[PDB]
Amino acid sequence: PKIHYRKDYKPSGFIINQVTLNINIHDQETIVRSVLDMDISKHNVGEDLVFDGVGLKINEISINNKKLVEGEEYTYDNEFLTIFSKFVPKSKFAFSSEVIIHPETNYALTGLYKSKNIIVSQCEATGFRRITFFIDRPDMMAKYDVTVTADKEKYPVLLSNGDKVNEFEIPGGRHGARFNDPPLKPCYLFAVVAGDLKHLSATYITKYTKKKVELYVFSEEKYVSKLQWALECLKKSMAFDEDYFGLEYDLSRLNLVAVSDFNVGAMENKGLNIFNANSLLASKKNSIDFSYARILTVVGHEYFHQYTGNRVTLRDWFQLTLKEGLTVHRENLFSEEMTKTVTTRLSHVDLLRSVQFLEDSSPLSHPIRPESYVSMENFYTTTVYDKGSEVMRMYLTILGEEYYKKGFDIYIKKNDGNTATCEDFNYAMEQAYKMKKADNSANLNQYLLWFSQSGTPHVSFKYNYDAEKKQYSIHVNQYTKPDENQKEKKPLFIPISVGLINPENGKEMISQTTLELTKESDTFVFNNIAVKPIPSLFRGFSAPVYIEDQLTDEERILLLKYDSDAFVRYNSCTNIYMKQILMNYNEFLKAKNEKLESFQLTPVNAQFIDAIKYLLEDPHADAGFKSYIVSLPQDRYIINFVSNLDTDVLADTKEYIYKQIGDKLNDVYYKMFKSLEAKADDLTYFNDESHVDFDQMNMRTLRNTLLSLLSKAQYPNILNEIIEHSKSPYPSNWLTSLSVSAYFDKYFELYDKTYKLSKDDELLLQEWLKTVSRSDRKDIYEILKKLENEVLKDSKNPNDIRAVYLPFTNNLRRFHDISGKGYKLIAEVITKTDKFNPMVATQLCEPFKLWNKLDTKRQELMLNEMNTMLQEPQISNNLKEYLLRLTNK
Ligand SMILES: Cn1cc(-c2ccc([C@H](NC(=O)OC(C)(C)C)C(=O)NO)cc2)cn1
Ligand SMILES: [Mg+2]
Ligand SMILES: [Mg+2]
Ligand SMILES: [Mg+2]
Ligand SMILES: [Zn+2]
Repeated sequence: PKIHYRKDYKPSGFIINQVTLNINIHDQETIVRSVLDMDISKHNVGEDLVFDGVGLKINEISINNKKLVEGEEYTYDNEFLTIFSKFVPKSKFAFSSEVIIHPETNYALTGLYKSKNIIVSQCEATGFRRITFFIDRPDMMAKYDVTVTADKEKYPVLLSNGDKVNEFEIPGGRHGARFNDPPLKPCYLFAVVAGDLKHLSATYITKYTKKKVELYVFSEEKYVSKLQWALECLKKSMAFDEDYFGLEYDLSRLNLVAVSDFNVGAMENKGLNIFNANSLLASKKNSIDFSYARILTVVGHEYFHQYTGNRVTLRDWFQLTLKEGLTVHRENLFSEEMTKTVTTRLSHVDLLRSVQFLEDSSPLSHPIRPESYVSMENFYTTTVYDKGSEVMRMYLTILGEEYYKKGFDIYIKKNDGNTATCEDFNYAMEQAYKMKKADNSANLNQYLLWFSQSGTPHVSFKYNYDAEKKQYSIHVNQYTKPDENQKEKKPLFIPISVGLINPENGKEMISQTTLELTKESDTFVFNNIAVKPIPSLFRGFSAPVYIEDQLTDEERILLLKYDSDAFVRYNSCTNIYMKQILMNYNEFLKAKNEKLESFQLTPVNAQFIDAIKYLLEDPHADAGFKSYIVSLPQDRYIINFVSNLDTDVLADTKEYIYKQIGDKLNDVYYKMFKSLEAKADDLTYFNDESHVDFDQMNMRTLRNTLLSLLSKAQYPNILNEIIEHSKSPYPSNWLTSLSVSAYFDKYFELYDKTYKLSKDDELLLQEWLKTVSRSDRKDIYEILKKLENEVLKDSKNPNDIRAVYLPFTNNLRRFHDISGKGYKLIAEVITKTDKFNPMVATQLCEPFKLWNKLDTKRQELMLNEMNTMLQEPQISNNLKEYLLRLTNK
């Protein structure tokens, strides 16, 4: 297993100037002819000419039209094509080849493959070598001239990068199209699509140069009515890059294409973005509400890549976060501006501190710029993407909007033609930092540690107030736990956005202030502080850290009620919950360990319950925020704070706390569930696909959250509400009616009803599958086997497999059944899946990521299944590398 190291970067001894492709698609084979116009680079030392080429069937290879012969002048081992140095020309030469590939049996969805009746490619990161021979790495920039031919009736629509410059008929009912794309690009941005595609279409006129851009969004004919929101999102994305960043689109046309089989959300191929159908297609009649933010995010994300990834490119894959962290950051800014809801930022923080913090304290922990890799497919992590985005976001926090924009423009204008590194970005930001602080002596060299140092920093606080001198102090400490990447962790540059709240009237006591913590500890003093404040810390979640606020629950309640920052309010609530959870967990644990016949539990703080009631009953308060405060912290957030977590005890803890709050607030919950109905389920714009109301969707989120709480509590006659809910036109509602009915005898009735409503829309059915999968059912194992037999069967669609199994793995009580049968079941699915799609198999390993955090029995049960998986003779490199790292081998 070959390991690549970041320090080892060296430019190729070769240059590829021009790629000329002929891709001839037939029913049981695809013929790929390729001419590579090549040169010798200044780094050449007479080495062999080695191409990447995986799974290719060689018909012929040539140099300067001279056929090469195997054994004599080259060798091929299904991974690398080696041409011996003695036969490699010393100046400009032409390499050509003709290979056969088979998209129709390519179930790994990398390279060229068939998704239903669409031929489609995926080349990032190392998929282009599955189509034809290449020096498959992102610093090999080339021009592309691409011809695609296929049966006209099956594949009337032909797409590749660049301009279509010819369309022609071919004897035998075939046709071809030629695409020339003169600007240089890396091969991972190559793409091709062939199929019977239907489209929606628009023309966008850019803001400053008034260029006309044709916008096309494509799908299979059956779902062409689900394309409208996507097109609106694209328009919105283009406008935002123009308005915030002053950046216009540079090409004549942009195509978005949906396919049913895709490993991830989407891909930014130049002028030809290709999407998982679940991240491009929606209609109000057969999509749940989440689809609308999801499409907005993914369309936005792939668009913003056009600058941050496509015009400014990567030197090498270790720079991945430079395009991914930065593009997520740009999409985050976009989505916050489009949704105008505070829950947008809250949801990203919620995801970071659950999923990414878990990864960062796991054996898989890595910095956002790793030092090494084996399988590129394992590089695309929540650390690289989401912590990466928080690192990119901190620059904006430190600089402010004006200087951030100056810095970002410096970066783009300087690197627009070229490859870049994380250092280049920091450099540009630093120029802004110098200008802001007004001395060319200022620097951000310490900031680079955010790229190289792994692990989550912990930031803790102590406070002092002198009533007489009106002087307030915030003493701050930072610490990162040592791990395998650094034995000695260094202090980071941590920006701490803060406010000081007067507890007497709830007013701000100081202007907007960002503390720059650059040492292991510092003391920040404020004068003329009239009364003892309550500190509002890390507003907006201004750094990706564990916040230890050392506030009392009384102070936290006051913040939750009166602070101006959504995140600090939400975090104060989170912290109140965590204190309660840790306390009750230990009480339950001791009773279990000591086998107590009787014992006490600490009740939920009554003033906290009162504050929840106050906020819920405030007609001016935000509905999305409300749904957060009545929900306990995610299980994967909690587990960061507990050693040897017994999942049963945590489940009992959660139950107790939920029942405590419900015994006080259920009438309030019910009252609101009823009063929110009119606005939440307003059908006025149900048949307008361009009308999306994020506040209204948050109102539904709150209703469905309250209905869940009321159903679990068996609130009097709530089943009537559930039945009526099942008749709602909104899938978010009638699928919720299914899951909350889990606690009633009408479950399988609503199961059948909702299945009937879902079965004829591919994506909707997948949402139905998720809903069944996450149903709080005691017979959930039996239910899953029914899904397997009647619906999922032997589907190789990653959407189908992920829908059936992943939501179930978040069933705390059942997935973690002490028999280990949950672990056994998923490991079976991973091994099964690994046979045809290693990337998705590794995705299905997600629940195992916390294995060494659980109680000793469950650790052992998970380790046994991982070792069993590792012993499979046919295990992919992808899965083996992942499980080896995860199990500390
Ligand atoms: C075979 N292979 C595919 C990949 C890969 C992984 C992630 C994406 C990411 N896809 C994705 O939908 O990301 C969102 C949800 C928008 C943040 C990506 O960066 N798209 O631009 C794109 C491609 C690596 N190897
Ligand atoms: Mg405009
Ligand atoms: Mg070591
Ligand atoms: Mg299907
Ligand atoms: Zn991306």
